[PDB]
Order: sequence, then structure tokens, then C-alpha cells
Amino acid sequence: ALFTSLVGASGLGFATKFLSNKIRLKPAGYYPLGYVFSGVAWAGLGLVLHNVHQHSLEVLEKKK
Amino acid sequence: ELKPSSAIQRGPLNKGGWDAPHALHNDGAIDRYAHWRTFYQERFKYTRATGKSTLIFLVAFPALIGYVAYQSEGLFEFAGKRRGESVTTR
Amino acid sequence: FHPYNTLGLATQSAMVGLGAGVVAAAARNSLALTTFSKSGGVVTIFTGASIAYVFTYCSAANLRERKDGWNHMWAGAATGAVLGARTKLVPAFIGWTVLCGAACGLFGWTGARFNADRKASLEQSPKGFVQEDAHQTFWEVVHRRPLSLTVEQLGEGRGINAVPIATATEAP
Amino acid sequence: MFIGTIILVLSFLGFVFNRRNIILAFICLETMLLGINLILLRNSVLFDDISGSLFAIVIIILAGVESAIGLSLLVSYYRLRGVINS
Amino acid sequence: TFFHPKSREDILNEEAKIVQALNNQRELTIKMHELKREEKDYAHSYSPLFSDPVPQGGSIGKAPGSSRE
Amino acid sequence: MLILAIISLITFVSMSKLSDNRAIIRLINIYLILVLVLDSFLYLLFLNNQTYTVMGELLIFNSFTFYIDMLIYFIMIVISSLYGYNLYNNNLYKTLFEPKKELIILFLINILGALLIVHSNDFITLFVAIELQSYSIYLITAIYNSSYKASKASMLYFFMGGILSILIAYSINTYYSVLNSYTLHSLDSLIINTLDLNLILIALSLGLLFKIGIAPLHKWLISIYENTPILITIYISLIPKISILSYLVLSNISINSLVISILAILTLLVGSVGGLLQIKIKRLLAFSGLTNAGYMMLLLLLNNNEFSYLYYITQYSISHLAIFMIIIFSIYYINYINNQYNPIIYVNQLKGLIHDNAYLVLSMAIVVFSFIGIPPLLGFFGKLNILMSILNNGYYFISIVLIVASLISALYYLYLLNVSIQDKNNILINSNETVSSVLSYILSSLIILITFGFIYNSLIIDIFNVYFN
Amino acid sequence: NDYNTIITQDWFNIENTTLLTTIGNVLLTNNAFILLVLAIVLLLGIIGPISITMKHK
Amino acid sequence: STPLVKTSVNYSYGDYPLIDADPHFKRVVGYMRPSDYGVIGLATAALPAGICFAEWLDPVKGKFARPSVKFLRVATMLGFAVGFGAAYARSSLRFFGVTENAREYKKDEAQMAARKAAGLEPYGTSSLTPELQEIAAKNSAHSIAGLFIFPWFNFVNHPYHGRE
Ligand SMILES: CCCCCCCCCCC(CCCCCCCCCC)(CO[C@H]1O[C@@H](CO)[C@H](O[C@@H]2O[C@@H](CO)[C@H](O)[C@@H](O)[C@@H]2O)[C@@H](O)[C@@H]1O)CO[C@H]1O[C@@H](CO)[C@H](O[C@@H]2O[C@@H](CO)[C@H](O)[C@@H](O)[C@@H]2O)[C@@H](O)[C@H]1O
Ligand SMILES: CCCCC/C=C/C/C=C\CCCCCCCC(=O)O[C@H](COC(=O)CCCCCCCCCCCCCCC)COP(=O)([O-])OCC[N+](C)(C)C
Repeated sequence: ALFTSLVGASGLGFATKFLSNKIRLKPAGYYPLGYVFSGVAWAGLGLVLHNVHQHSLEVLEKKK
Repeated sequence: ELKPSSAIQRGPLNKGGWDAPHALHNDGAIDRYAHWRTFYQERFKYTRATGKSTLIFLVAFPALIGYVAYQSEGLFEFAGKRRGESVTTR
Repeated sequence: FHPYNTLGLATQSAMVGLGAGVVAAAARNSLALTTFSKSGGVVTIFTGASIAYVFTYCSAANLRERKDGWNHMWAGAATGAVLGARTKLVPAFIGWTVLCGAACGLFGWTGARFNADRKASLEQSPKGFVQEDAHQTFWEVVHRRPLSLTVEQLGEGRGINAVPIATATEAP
Repeated sequence: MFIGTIILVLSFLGFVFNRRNIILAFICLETMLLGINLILLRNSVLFDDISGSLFAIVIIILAGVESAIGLSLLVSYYRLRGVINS
Repeated sequence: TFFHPKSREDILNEEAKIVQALNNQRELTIKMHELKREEKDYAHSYSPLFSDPVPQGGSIGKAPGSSRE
Repeated sequence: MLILAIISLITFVSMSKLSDNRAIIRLINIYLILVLVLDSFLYLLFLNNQTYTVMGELLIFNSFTFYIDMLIYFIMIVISSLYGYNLYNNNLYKTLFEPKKELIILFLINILGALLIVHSNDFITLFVAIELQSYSIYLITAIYNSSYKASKASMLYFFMGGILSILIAYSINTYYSVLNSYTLHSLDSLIINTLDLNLILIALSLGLLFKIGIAPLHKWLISIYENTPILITIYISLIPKISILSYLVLSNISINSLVISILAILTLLVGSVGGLLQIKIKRLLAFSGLTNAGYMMLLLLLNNNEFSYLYYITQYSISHLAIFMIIIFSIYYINYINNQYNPIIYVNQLKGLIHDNAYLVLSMAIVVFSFIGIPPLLGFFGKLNILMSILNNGYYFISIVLIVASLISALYYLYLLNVSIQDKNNILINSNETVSSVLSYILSSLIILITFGFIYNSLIIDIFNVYFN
Repeated sequence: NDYNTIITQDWFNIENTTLLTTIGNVLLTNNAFILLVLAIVLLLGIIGPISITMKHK
Repeated sequence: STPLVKTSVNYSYGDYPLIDADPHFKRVVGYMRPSDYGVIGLATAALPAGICFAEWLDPVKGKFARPSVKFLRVATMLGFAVGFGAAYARSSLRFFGVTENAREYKKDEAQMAARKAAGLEPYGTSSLTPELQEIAAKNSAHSIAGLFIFPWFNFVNHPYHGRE
């Protein structure tokens, strides 16, 4: 499901932001707008991967 | 001229906790005996006795059990064997 | 199996080992008539390893009339004996013997080759499920094997019988 | 094939067994490239083929730039130490 | 009364569907493995446009008779 | 884009002052990001494994080289960020990490050389690209000329690279003399059966492989890696490995080679065993690189190695970048800076890092256990694919040796974590200083990739089946 | 390699094309890419020595 | 304008019909869609916006300062270059029949028919000899694949366009 992929990729973005805060010796919610930013960016990458994969499946099926 | 940042303030690592009264009266002789027994592997050497025990337990005993177990494989069947019948299959 | 000519092959191995030890000695010299004085006996190392390995390998292969990893195990044992004699200690001699023998036995078991035997490999072999009633080859798989093959390979007993029990013990 | 091969091998042995100087090392590099190129050009002629000579020209140019960069590296190395004791 | 397991037939059907998907994957897997080892056309594998493998050499001293098929 | 960047950058760096170095490098970082994102759609050309010969049959373009190209851009972006941004704003770090004026141009030119090595369809292009990369990498080694060790390193590198380049040129010319050709495309199964090219092709492979430092010619490269500035070592230890290995994988000129088999075995053994007694961080990492180069060398003995090699090279690039970045970050908590080119040198200098930065040690643990190959980290799947390939092709003894070498190298991989989770007496109390946001985010992204890449494995294989079949 | 090669004539070449002209022809048309990459290599041969032998500012 | 070598005819690089295997620079820029100009504009804005945001995230000298005008001018220049490269690539990919190309296909059919009506060559007349035309074709064919590495274009009016 596309929605599930976007949620998952956004979760990866949140994980990256949280790990970045902790690596800076900062509180987990140090700059809460960064969570939104990183989640949006990683959701974009997840969407790109999803579209490429769907196109690949389409091509594989069309040769039948 | 290369020195860590003055911005850093370093304090002690204290582990915290409540120092309990010391309920064991350590015996130095027992501790040394325990340490010797615990790290015996660091000082093991191959001699006549040690080699003898090695060649017994790691070689001779496994060979005996292997001969028994491969010689006797499938040899016996006991379930409900009656008089006159052979309990051996070969 | 037709025999290895142990004498000849061992002689060629002696020659190769002597040359290799010579090359190692020349290198050793360059990196450090004194070349053999300050050799460290490397010429002897090479010569003895060569003669031991080749002679024991051919000897064992000829005696057993087989070619497999066990011959390499024996040959590695001999080579390790040679290399561990240099320690002049019985435990180290035994350790070199047994461990070099084990390592070379593993080597001979895998094929006694560093690269691959391409024709026997899975990528170049018949694989997948076999057809109607064909004999099983090494890499192929079935859904059912013939019971006679089971009885011959595994052996009779321990629940391996020619006929299923219930069939055999059926009354009429 | 003969002159080029021998220049290559003798320059290689000069390079390896150099225990005299680093300039000998530079020179062995250059002369190796020379021998490679001579073999190449003889083969070009024997085949009446232009690809051999084209690669010879490219080697010439690259050996030029390699010499330039190598001497610059040697100078930068010297700037710190004042002397090349090899 | 509190035990409400799924029916035996439903369990068998669901596992059979899973195994069918698994066998489909095995077949696709073996298929791709075979197709990768088949050989492609020169256009697909080397050059789509200019799909002639045959060279034409130099054109200055073009000698009648040098062409050979 | 790369040529245009090089030209513009030469103009600007000529006309800019020494204080503008970091701003210029940020500019190029963003430019490369923009190219990577806007021009990515050219993948579509490679659908069905369509191959294109370009520039009059000098360059070859397929999905494989497109992927290697994208990977090289990603690596360049990460590496340029380390120079374009300050970890900390104190005087010490201005002294520790300052970019030279011409460093960025050298980086871009070496990247161009690597891309031309990857795409090379003809031996003349191969040789010119090899020499371009070799010269640029000599200069990158030598650009920090205040360091005695860096200058000594650049000179040793010049000489060893020159000899290997002469071996390569000799191999190319022998191939010409036998076949009157400069292309491997002229080779066919009939030709390989008819003629014994084994000696020539193995000499060419060996000349290329000794340039990335496979045993028994390793030590000169490990010494160079040890003696260069740390931010230089992060680059010179990676890009040449990628380019040379990718070219060799794409060319497939040593299939079932007995000599490559023996040398790959030897490289595994030396990389695993020799790194055990190391006490310096960068020598430990260089022996790591040697063992991993062995793992990749194994893939040169077989056909259809594209998936395993791409997966392995990608995960290795990520792990290598991440471990170097972690070592870099851990510099802020050491109490002794050894010198201005290599601030931290000995593994024991990390002792007790978990008490200073717990999550830095968490990241360190993750990357180390990726290197060891603990599932479900990326390293495990990389090794799994490699084992699948080599066992499918009957390399049984080499598989046993690979097992043994991974076991042995786990010891000096865990040495780092071991000293890192030990305890230090003087524990950071507080600090106002913030690590730079950008590099911390990049390090975190690498860590999250290593940790959660495996969820995309099946999607990746599905994509692969349509672009490489 | 003791035998002698037969040198034969033919008349198919009407131009005055020598080795230099043919090298120019192939280098500037069939291999223009090699030429431009050599331009980059010479550019390196300029930038590098300046970068390491000169101390800016 | 007679071809010296044989080429594939209407080869499928993708799911869509082939318009031109090696389109001329003027055609590729001439067939560009408003979306491609949007791409150019987006790159031109993005690159200096990128440098400014990067300065925001991690200031070069501790204290935020807007990047100087020299760098911003640089930024616009290089961003336009990236945008134009991307847009050219998109249009060429349309020409190969890799992306959707109905509009471009129709426009090409009309233009070719008009040129044939005028008696002109379908791909124009070249100031080069045919051998140099084949060499220029073999140098420019599919050169867009290396957009990441080097820019190369077709500026030569050759006949090897892969059509009938
Ligand atoms: C977990 C511990 C790991 C250690 C054990 C691994 C060692 C593997 C040994 C097993 C194995 C590879 C199996 C690999 C399977 C997966 C690998 C496992 C993981 C890899 C780590 C290597 O078998 C080797 O055994 C050596 C002897 O030990 C031989 O040594 C050499 O001997 C002399 C040369 O002739 C020289 O004198 C000298 O060169 C050495 O002396 C080698 O020649 C031989 O290849 C067997 O492979 C082969 O087996 C044969 C018949 O079995 C198969 O063909 C069959 O043909 C008919 C009959 O032939 C059958 O009718 C037919 O049905 C079947 O088609 C082959 O298709 C092939 O498959
Ligand atoms: C909006 C544009 C942004 C795209 C920028 C890409 C930058 C690449 C930078 C670094 C490489 C990093 C990881 C590459 C991913 C492989 C893509 C692919 O699928 O690999 C396949 C080939 O599989 C292979 O051989 C094996 C690849 C080995 C990957 C090892 C890591 C696996 C775990 C990574 C998980 C992904 C993170 C997602 C988190 C939400 C090539 O796919 P393709 O050639 O068709 O191009 C993709 C279409 N594209 C151009 C639009 C992006």
C-alpha cells in the first residue's frame, strides 16, 4: 500500500532526525520542525522507490 | 597550540548507589587459589601426564564409542520378542 | 586408478623446491655468499616440504589405489612434521603434524583446487526437478526416491525395510 | 620488440635494485615507458595499423605530464627536508 | 464456549494459498536465472543504432577488391 | 555535468580568495546533489538491460555503469560535506580541518577519471582514465605538503603507481600485438578457445588489482593510508577501489582463473590475520579494506556477478564512510590531539567513549556489526549474496576460507567497540558546543541505511530483475 | 624470424597522406573524445604543480 | 545525404514509437515542453536557494550571514546549466520513444511532411563529407547517456536517424 510505504519512509526520516539529535547531545525533541522536514524528505524518497518498483512490475507483466 | 576546546567541562564518573556494608571477609589465600584455578588454561603445558589424559579422553574413548555405535547400528530389535526368537537381526 | 610414478614425481618436486628455496634466499638477501649463510635454512624448508608432500601423496595414493582428500591429509601431515621438526619440541611437532594434516585434508576434500572445477559446479550442471524416471544426479531433486535406492544406500534395519510394515503385515 | 624489451627489463631491474639514488628511479620509469613504446611502434609498423601509433602518441603525452607531476612531487618533498639522502 | 478457532478447512486453504505463492516465486526465480543466461541481440547488447557488426576501415586509399563476405 | 563543474571551478578557484574555500565546496556539494536528483530519470534508458556504445565505441553505457556512477556521486557528496562544513567552530577545528585551495578541483578530476575507468570500452580509454585518476590521486595525496608523512606518502605512491601503470601498459600492448585490437569486445568464446590469452589478461588484471593493494603487495598502500590526512584517507581508500573493481567485474577477463583464486585466498588471509596486532585506527581500517577487497575479488571468478557485486559495493561504501565519520566525530572527546593532520591515531584513544556520547557508540556498534555481517544489517546480506554466487559456481574451498576470514576479522572489528564501551575516569560534564547539524544528519542517514536497508531487499531484487535482465 | 618480407607496390593511394596526417585524422575525428580527455590531463599537469609547489597568500 | 552504413529501423528503445534516434540540437531544444522550462527554472532557483539554506543550517563562520552576491551569481549560472541539461535530456528521451511522445511524434510527422513538400532533405544538408557525417553520427549517437559525465550534442546534419 502506498500509504503504508509513505508512513514507513517517514518513520525512517523520524529515526534519522532522532538519531541526529541524540548524536549532538541534544534532547529528543530539540528542534521539532526538523522531524517534519526529515519525514517529508524520506517520504519523498520512498515514493520515488515505490513508483519505480510499480513501473518495473508493469513492464514485467506487459511482456506476457 | 593544539589543545581540546576550552568549552568542555569534564567531571568525575561516579557510579552512584548505596555503599552497602561489606558482608564478606575476603581471604587472600582463597582468592589466589580461585584465581589460579580459574585461569589454569593460561598456564597449561603438554607433558606426559597431561598428554596422556588428552590422548585418552579426546582420542581413545571417542574411538571406542564410535566402534560400538557403528558396529551395533540396527543390530537389536526387542519389541515383543518371544522365546526361541533371535533378538539380533544380523 | 593407474599409479603415480612416485620416484620420478618426487625427484621433480625436489628440483622445484630447491629452485624455489634458492629464489627465496636471493630475495631474503636483497631485503635484509652470505645469502646462504644468513638464509635461515629457507632452502631446506622448501626442499623438505616439497619432498615430503609429494612423496607422501604419491605413496598414499598408490597404496590405497584411490584419489581423494585422504591422500592430501597424509601429505599435509608429513609436510607439517617436516615444518614442526624445526621447533625441536615434541608438542609443537605433534601440533604441526595434526593441524597441517587437517588443513590439507580439508583442502583435498573440497577438490584439492584453489579455483573451481567448472564442469562439475552447480551452475554448469543439470539441476531442478528431474524428468519422468531419470536417475538422480548430484544436484537434482525429486518428490519421491525409489525405495530400493534407500535400502541399498542407507542399509537394512533401524526401521528401513524392503516393504512398508502395514502392507507386509496385512492378513491375507 | 628486442631493443624495447631489453630497455624495459634493464630499467626495471635498475629501479628495483636501486640502492643508489631516487633520480635513477625516475630515469628507470621514463626508460620503461620508452621500451613499451618501441615495442608498440614496431608492432604498428608490422601491421600497417594506425591504432598502435595513436596509442604511442598518447603514451608520449601522458609520460610528459607524468614527468611534470613527479618532479613537482619531488620538489614538494624536498621543501621540507632540504636534502635527498635516498 | 470461549474457544473460537478457525475451521480446519480454512486453515488448509490459507496454507495452500501461501504455498502456491511460494511456488510461484520459485518458478519466477528459476525463470529469471535461465533468462539471464540466454544471449541477447547485437543491437540490445552492443548498439541499437549502427547495428552492423561489420567494419568499414579507412576511406582514403580505398582499394577495389579489399572488401571481403 | 562533471566537465562543466571542473571548468567553472577552475575559473572560480583562480579568482577567489583563500577564505572562500568552504563556501565554494558547499556550492559544489549542492550542485552535485541537484544533478543527482534532476538527472536521475536517465535510468529509464537502461530498461531490459539495453546497452549503448558511445563516442565511437570508446565508452559503454548500461544499467551497471549508471548505478556505479550514481554511487560515485553520492560518495563525492558525502566526502565534500566533510570539507564544506565545520564540525565545531573553535580554533582547534579550524586548525584541524581546513580545505586546501585546489582540493575540490582535484577531487572532481579524480571522480572524472574514475567514471571514465568505469565506462571504458576500449583500452586506450582505459589507459588514459587510469592515468588521469592516478595523477589526480598522487596530487591529492601530496596537497598537504606541510606534513612530512604526507609528502613521503605521495612519493611512495607515485612510484608504486608508476610501476603498476607500466605493467598495465605492457599488458595492453601485448594484447595489441597478438590481436591487433584494443577492444575486449572483439573477444569471443571461439577466440578464447582458439588462443591462449590467459597470460595477457591475467597480467592486465594483476596490474589493475595491485593498484588497489591486494596481497602480497598490500603494505605500501596501508602505509600511505596511515600517513595521509584523515579526510584525505576517507577518499583515496575508496574511489580507486570502486572504479578498478567495477571495471574488472564488468569486463570478466579472469573467469575461473587459478592465479586470481590463489591471490584472493592470500588477500583474505593477510587482511584478516595482519590486522589483528594493529594499534592505530587507520591501519586497522586499511586492513579492513584489504579483507573487503578480497571479498570483492572473489566475484571476478564467475559470470552473472552483477547483483552480488553491486549490493556489496554499495553497503561497503556506506559502512566505510560511516566508520570514518564516527572516528571523526569522536575527536571532540579525546583529551590529546596528536597533530593537525591526524588528530586521533590509536584505538585506545576511544576508551570510554560511551560515557561521553552514548549514541555515537550506538552508531559505532551498528557499523561494526555490519562489517562482521550480523543480520539483518546490510553487511550480512552482502556476504550472503557473495556466498550464493561462489557456491553456485563451485568454489568450495574459497567459501570455507571466506568463513574463516570473516571470523578472524571480527576480532579486530570488535576491538574498536570493546575499547569504546569500556570506562573513562574524566567524563564530560557539560558543553555549550553543538556538533554541526549537517554532518550529524548525514552520519545518521548512513546509520539508518545500514540498519533498515533490509526491508527493501525484495523491492531491490524486483527492480534489478527488470534493469539487469 | 629469419625470413625476409616482400615489399610490394600498388597504386590505390593518390593522396599524400603520411603518418602525421593519419594520426591527425583519427585523433581529431574518430577519437575526438580521447583528445578532449587529454586536454583535461594536460589541465591537471598545469593545476597540480601549481597546487603543491606554490604557497598561496 | 546517402547513408554509408546500415542502421536499425524503428528500433524500440522503450514502450513508445521512435521519432529520431539522434535528434539535432535545434530539434531537441525546439520540441521542449513548458514542463521542461519549469525544470530549468526550478534548477535556476534551487541552486542559490540551496546555498542559502545550507548557510542557514550550518553557518560558515558561526554567525548567520547571507551568501555574497558573487556566490549567488555563480549559483544561478550553474543552476541554469543543470536545469538545461535535465531539460535537454527529457526532450531527447521523448525523441527516443522512452517517455510519452504523442505530441512530439505528431509535430515531427508534420514538420517532415512539410520539408518533403519543399523538396529539402529530411535531415538537412551537411557541409561535411559523408565519411565525416558517419563519424559525427557515431560520435553523437546516444551521447545523452553520459550526461552525468560530459556534455555532448549533435550539431551535424547527418542521415542516420534510425527511421525508415
Ligand atoms: C560443512 C563442511 C564443508 C566441507 C565439505 C565440502 C566439500 C565438498 C565435497 C563434495 C564435492 C562437491 C559438493 C559440494 C556441495 C555443496 C558444497 C558444500 C559447502 C562448500 C564449503 C567435491 O568432490 C571432490 O571430492 C574430492 C575427494 O575428496 C576430489 O578430490 C580430487 O580427486 C581427484 C579428482 O578426480 C584428484 O586426484 C584430486 O584433484 C583430488 O584428490 C574432487 O575431485 C571432488 O570434486 C562432490 O562434487 C562432485 O560430486 C560428483 C559425485 O559426488 C558429482 O557428479 C556425479 O557424477 C556421478 C558420479 O561421479 C554421479 O552418478 C552423478 O549423480 C553426479 O552427477 C559432481 O556433480 C560434483 O558435484
Ligand atoms: C528523486 C531521485 C533520487 C535518487 C537518488 C539516488 C541516489 C543513490 C545514492 C546512493 C546509493 C544509495 C542506495 C541506492 C538504492 C538502490 C536503488 C535501486 O533500485 O538499485 C537498482 C539496482 O539494484 C541493485 O543492483 C542492488 C543495489 C544495492 C543497494 C544496497 C542498499 C540496499 C538498502 C537501501 C534502501 C534504500 C533506502 C530507502 C529509505 C526509504 C537500480 O535501480 P535503477 O537503476 O533503475 O535507478 C533507480 C531509479 N532512480 C534513479 C530514480 C533512483
